[PDB]
Amino acid sequence: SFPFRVCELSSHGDLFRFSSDIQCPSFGTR
Amino acid sequence: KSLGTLNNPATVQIQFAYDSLRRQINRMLGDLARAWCLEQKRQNMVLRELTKINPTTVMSSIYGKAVAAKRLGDVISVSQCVPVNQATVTLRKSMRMCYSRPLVSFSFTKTYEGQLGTDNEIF
Amino acid sequence: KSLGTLNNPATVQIQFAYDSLRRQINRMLGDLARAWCLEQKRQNMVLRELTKINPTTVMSSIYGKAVAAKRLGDVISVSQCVPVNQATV
Amino acid sequence: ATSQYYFQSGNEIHVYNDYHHFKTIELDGIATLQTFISLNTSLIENIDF
Repeated sequence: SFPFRVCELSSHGDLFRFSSDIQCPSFGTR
Repeated sequence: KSLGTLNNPATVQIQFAYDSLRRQINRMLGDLARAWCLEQKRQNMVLRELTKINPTTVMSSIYGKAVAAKRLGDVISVSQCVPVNQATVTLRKSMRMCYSRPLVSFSFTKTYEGQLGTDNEIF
Repeated sequence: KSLGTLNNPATVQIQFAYDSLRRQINRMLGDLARAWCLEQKRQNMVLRELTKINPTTVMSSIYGKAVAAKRLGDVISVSQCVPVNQATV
Repeated sequence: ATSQYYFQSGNEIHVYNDYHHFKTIELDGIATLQTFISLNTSLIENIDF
């Protein structure tokens, strides 16, 4: 499940940004 | 010529029962979907707010796997988590971080000494 | 001998209507239960995270009754709450 | 020392390094994290008896 890890890394890597406005899905028809 | 009427006056009423019950269930599903949409919108804010305190735990739960992160600005950068093998653990029985987390050492991978973290993660 | 057929061609179609509607509702309930499971898993993390700031308020809401707590380590210890009477303020 | 900050303002992202800016990227230039645990219920079908 949760293995021991000694990464402790804060260098350059993949970036991700939080969304600001979630679009609501729709399914109406007919 | 003539049209072949069948003496089954029950087919039309069975269709109404199915059609009537279908219309109401589909309306309930639409009402429930709208409520879930608003709740998920609020939960997004509560997740962003908590990320400013302990980014590692919040990011790990979102991904579902152990990762590492560091918020050096408004955009959070995710690093990769390198694991280690259970080969050497040290548990000193004295604390003298203000001696809060225990001074521990490990080996294999690399070897070093440090303070035990949280969720079976070592510095 | 013979089998006693009844001239009721509607019983079979009524059974299909009930059976068809039963199959779809039970599938919707399963889909909804899975979504609620994931939400509750996330809410567990948000509760543990907030306990590190104000343990007393978080613990009281979870229990539903006024209690006292103090986080002296990774395991939270719950003490008992002794009340007082409105006699002097 | 090294200081990667890259704030965001309006419909624009300004990237700063070592207390200095050198690039500008649109919002779509960076992937967006999503947390939308959602139902997948399906409306019940239509049947002609």
